Amino acid sequence: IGIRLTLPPPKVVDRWNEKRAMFGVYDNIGILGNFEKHPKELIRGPIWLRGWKGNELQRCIRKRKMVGSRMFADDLHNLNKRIRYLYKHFNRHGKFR
Amino acid sequence: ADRMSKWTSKRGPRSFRGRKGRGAKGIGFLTSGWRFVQIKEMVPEFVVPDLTGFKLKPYVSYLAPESEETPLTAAQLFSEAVAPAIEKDFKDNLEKYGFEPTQEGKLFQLYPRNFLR
Amino acid sequence: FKTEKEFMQHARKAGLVIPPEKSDRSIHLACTAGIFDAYVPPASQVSIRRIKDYDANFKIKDFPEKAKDIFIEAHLCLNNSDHDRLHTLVTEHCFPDMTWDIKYKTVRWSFVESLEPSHVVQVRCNVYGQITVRMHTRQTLAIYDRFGRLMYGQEDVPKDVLEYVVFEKQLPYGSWRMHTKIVPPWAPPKQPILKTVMIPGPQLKPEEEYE
Amino acid sequence: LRNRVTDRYFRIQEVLKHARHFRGRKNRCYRLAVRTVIRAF
Amino acid sequence: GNEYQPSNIKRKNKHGWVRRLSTPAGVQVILRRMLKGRKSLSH
Amino acid sequence: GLEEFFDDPKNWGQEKVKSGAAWTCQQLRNKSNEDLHKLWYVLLKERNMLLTLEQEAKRQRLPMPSPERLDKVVDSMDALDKVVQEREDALRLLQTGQERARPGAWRRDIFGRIIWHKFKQWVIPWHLNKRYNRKRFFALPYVDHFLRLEREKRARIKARKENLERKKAKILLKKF
Amino acid sequence: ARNVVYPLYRLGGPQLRVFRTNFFIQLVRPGVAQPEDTVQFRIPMEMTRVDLRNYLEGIYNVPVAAVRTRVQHGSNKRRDHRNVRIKKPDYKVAYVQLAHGQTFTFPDLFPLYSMLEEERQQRQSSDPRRGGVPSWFGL
Amino acid sequence: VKKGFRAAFRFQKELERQRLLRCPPP
Amino acid sequence: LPPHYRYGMSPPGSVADKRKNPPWIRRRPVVVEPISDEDWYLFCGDTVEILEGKDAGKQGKVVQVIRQRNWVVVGGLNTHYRYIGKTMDYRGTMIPSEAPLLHRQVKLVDPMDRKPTEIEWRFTEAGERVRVSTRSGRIIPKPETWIDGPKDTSVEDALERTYVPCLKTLQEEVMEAMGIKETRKYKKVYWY
RNA sequence: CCUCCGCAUAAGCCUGCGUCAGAUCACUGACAAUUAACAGCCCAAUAUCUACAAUCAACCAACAAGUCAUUAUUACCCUCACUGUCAACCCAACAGGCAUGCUCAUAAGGAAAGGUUAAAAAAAGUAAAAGGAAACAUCACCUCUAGCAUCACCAGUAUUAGAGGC
RNA sequence: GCUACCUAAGAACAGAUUUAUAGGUAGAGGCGACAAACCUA
RNA sequence: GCUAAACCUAGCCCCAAACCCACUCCACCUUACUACCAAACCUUAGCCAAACCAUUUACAUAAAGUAUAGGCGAUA
Ligand SMILES: [Mg+2]
Ligand SMILES: [Mg+2]
Ligand SMILES: [Mg+2]
Ligand SMILES: [Mg+2]
Ligand SMILES: [Mg+2]
Ligand SMILES: [Mg+2]
Ligand SMILES: [Mg+2]
Ligand SMILES: [Mg+2]
Ligand SMILES: [Mg+2]
Ligand SMILES: [Mg+2]
Repeated sequence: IGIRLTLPPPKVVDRWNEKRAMFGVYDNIGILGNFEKHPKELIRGPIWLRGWKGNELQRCIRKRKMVGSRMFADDLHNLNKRIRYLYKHFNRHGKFR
Repeated sequence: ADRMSKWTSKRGPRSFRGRKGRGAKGIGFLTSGWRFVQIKEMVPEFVVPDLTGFKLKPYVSYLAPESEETPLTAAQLFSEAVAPAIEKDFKDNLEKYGFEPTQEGKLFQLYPRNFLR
Repeated sequence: FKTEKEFMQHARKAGLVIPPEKSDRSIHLACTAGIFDAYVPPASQVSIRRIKDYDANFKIKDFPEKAKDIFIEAHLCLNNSDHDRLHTLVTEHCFPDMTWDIKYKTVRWSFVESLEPSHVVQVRCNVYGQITVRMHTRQTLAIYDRFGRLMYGQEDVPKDVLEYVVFEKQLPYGSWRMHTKIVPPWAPPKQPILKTVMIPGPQLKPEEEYE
Repeated sequence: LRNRVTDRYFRIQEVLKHARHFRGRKNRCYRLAVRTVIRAF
Repeated sequence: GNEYQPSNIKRKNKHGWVRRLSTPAGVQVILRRMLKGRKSLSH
Repeated sequence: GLEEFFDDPKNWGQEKVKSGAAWTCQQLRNKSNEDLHKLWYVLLKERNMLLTLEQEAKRQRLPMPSPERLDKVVDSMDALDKVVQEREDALRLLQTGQERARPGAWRRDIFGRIIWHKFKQWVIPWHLNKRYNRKRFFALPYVDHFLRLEREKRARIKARKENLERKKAKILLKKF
Repeated sequence: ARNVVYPLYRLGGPQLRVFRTNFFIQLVRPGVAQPEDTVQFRIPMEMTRVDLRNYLEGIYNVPVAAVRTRVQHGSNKRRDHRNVRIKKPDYKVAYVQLAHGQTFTFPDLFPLYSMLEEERQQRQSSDPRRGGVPSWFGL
Repeated sequence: VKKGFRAAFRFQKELERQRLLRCPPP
Repeated sequence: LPPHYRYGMSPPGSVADKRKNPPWIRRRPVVVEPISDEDWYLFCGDTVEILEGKDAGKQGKVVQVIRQRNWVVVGGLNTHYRYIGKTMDYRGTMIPSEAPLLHRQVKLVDPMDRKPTEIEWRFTEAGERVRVSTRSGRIIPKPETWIDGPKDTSVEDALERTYVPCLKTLQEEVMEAMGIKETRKYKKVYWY
């Protein structure tokens, strides 16, 4: 059917462990540190999208203009494909016109 | 309409069977009348020595001890072979030591190799 | 299949060569298929001397009753229907000899005070000695089964039971465990169940003839 | 998903248990159940 | 209908490796199968 | 003498052939070259005995009397071959020093990949070799997209294995 | 002489001898009835018929007279759990008919338990008059 | 194969009620 | 064997293993806890003690060690009692067959203190790697013949250093012995 | 009682009703097979002859105008290697085809009736009185273009080559 | 590689015949006794 | 009651970093998986959107989506 059969694995999760303990510690970095470095650098994440959060089409546009010459050919053709798709997607057919 | 098998003997027509063969080495030549002449020159020649009186049996007894795996290092073997000749000669032109300019005249040359297995 | 030889012959006919795998691990069994010497009931101090070399602390007369208590535990092993202390109590040669017919049935048997006291008779000897006690106690047994019908064994009145129950002690860290139970050819007949069971004749097929 | 539709047998048993006195194949399955039970209420 | 009346000589002709490698587009075909990673890289 | 094509008739039916261990390589390395030839021939005879016995065992559909003996003789013969190869390699290193025993090279083939081709001993010369000149060992620019694609597949397998290993490690540390 | 390139030979080269020929051999019992004066073998995939004569003359000095070659293709109707065509080991077989009236027959090769032996024969089987009652109890 | 920890508990409660209705205890 | 093929206490290639873990299965793997490569702290036959389970505290001996499942077979305890010879009508025979135990589930025994001792595979002047106890200053070593056959070569024969190093080939030395008088040499061809 | 088939080689497939055991109108695993004179696999240079069909080939009788030959000179010695050989076989519908050599029903090969009953409607066959139907190509011809050569036309020359009409 | 048309080089008995085998003509095409037909359901 | 259900965990996901792949012996461009005689570059095209169709049209942050250009009609 569509249910489980027994009670599932017991969710051993310590909500108070170290790798979550400092979650945002030293993360008011800018005005609480005499303006040396903004929070706009403290994020450890991909350089395609580290803090210019536009739309989906914008997301891909930034991915291209940042790292396109660093992809295998499948990713380049893929990013080009969806970029063409989205450029057609924005201004063609929708609810508000 | 089948392809995944190997290309061994049985594939198609007569001559299509005729050319290829399994893993032999050729022995002769094809001359007139579709007659093959195979020379004793190009044939395999397996001349083993006489086995009588060699005391080394095919298996080795387990009562013997073990040793260390001493690979035949080229510098080590070269030193062990050339040490006495060089020691006497320096106490006394590598042709006396047997250095080979070319192996063009030897039966068993090395580069290319003409020996077998 | 009939035995190992029949399986091997039908294996050769089936072509299934059982490949010999070389393994150092074996079975460290601690039971004996039989006993070293069975004392036939109606000079054996060499076995006692050989046993004292390993244990060095053994009183024969006090060895019986606790073993009888262990034998009583065997009755408890049926009365509690608890194979746990059974496997913790007796030999593996006795576990099939005490359970494979005993299972899938109800037994509420018990022992009571001896008609005749048990006497130690046997002594024996990869080392496992065997000591037997001849006991005539009171028994209260009943064969209840899947139907729940208590079928073989009187209801409440105990009966005199004499037999040469032989336990065995191997030589590691264990102690005496129940080996077997000697019954002489001069033993009295048993009381069977009240059910009548047919012994089928030699079943002739439609082709042959009946003698 | 980041969340799939997990409460089905509870939902269907909430559906069919107010019409379990019918006849025919509609004693069982959710589509027949909804149609007849809706009519009945 | 019995259209597929194949023959081994013509098979290794029209589907072999030498002919499939004679013009560089076929070399590209070989490479396309290779990055596709099949087994029957030719016929 | 065909009598050696079967094993010793005395040991037949004994369910096991009491044979020693294989000759140690360095221990075998102390024997003469003529002795090496003797050892190789004795190994050939025993190995033939092994092959005939095993095939007959299949023909009789029964177990093997000395199953480890065949592979042991094979292993000892392989060790003797290793010693022979070591001596021939010492000869090739001393006398000329070329690395791969056959003369050959690294080049590129019509599939565009980098490989090492082997030259073959053949009579006629490379300025007239009617077959070797047919060997199209040239690649024009039409191999680019496929070559980089091959790089892409290699990288995909690489990142796949790395992710699998490190995530398996993370689950492993979670188990402690 | 398998698994190696033999040396190139010209019109008048030296006799290309061997040192330790790797081409092992296996001669089995005949399967169908055969004449007496020939013994066959499952030679490996490489050597020639005259090579078989030479290898026999080296190993045992047999009087080789006739030599025979037949290429038994391995079968290809047997599948694995992935359901693929997996051809068997194909084999080329050979036969040397030996001379001087010798005729070699196939050798007729290949011509804890006691505890179970004290158990299986010592079953002490259930009596019909017992009727399923357990015999561990003696009463 | 719903990754979740509650609807299981709901179905377990229903099945336990079913077990109680299967044969009521003494 | 197969990728992530589950090994067991039976032989690593057994037919009974193929009736246990056949090649056609892709089963669920077990989580193997990785110990250090020089730190397989069990030796075949050594006395140890099970710190857990029924009959814990006794002394046993680990005989079988399949490092793949990373479990220890300490015979003497930790056994089930199962019938063997399950034939059509044969009564069978009950045997106490013993299963594995985990490396963290048992502790090695101190050879002098007679206690469950966790030891470190440390270094010594005589021995580069050896298990060394912390509760006591003792090193635990690993604990523990051939009649010559008709095809068995003796050690006396095996003591001959007959490989006198020459500058000639093995084929060359043999032909020097064999007397194969060489008339022609090879002709020089190219490398096409 | 059937056999306008059958037996072979050819092609083409790939061990596919051989043997010992399992149980899946009542296939699976292991073991064994096909030992060449037939057929392929070839042919040491440079030049030089090679009009006189075949049809039983002697006549007649032709047109569509012929499907097969060395020789000269130089150089050259050593012999039996390798690979196909099986089979109830191949392409398709879920009616059919298969090139070639022999036997024109035969020496080889094969079985349309699972068992019964004897309905109609249908299908096939037998029997029935009395009557006996109640356009494209093309030969021929015409027209038009083209005065000529080394990859077609053509190795040709306006009685030629190509294109339209009836 | 079926079929359409052609080449090479064979076969059967009476041509505008069929066919064993290789080879050639690729779609913006070829082929076409032109059926506005074919060239892999 | 049977068929059935259900179960984790294989490994995939994206990123971070980092430049990687190519010789057991062998054989492998002829009919690829057989030991052997006398030749390469020459502009991508096209729709779509113009509510049909034609010129036109893509295959770090900030100035700035302003200056340039549009059957001056769509936008880039
Ligand atoms: Mg042959
Ligand atoms: Mg011939
Ligand atoms: Mg045949
Ligand atoms: Mg007949
Ligand atoms: Mg029939
Ligand atoms: Mg009928
Ligand atoms: Mg009429
Ligand atoms: Mg009439
Ligand atoms: Mg064609
Ligand atoms: Mg428009």
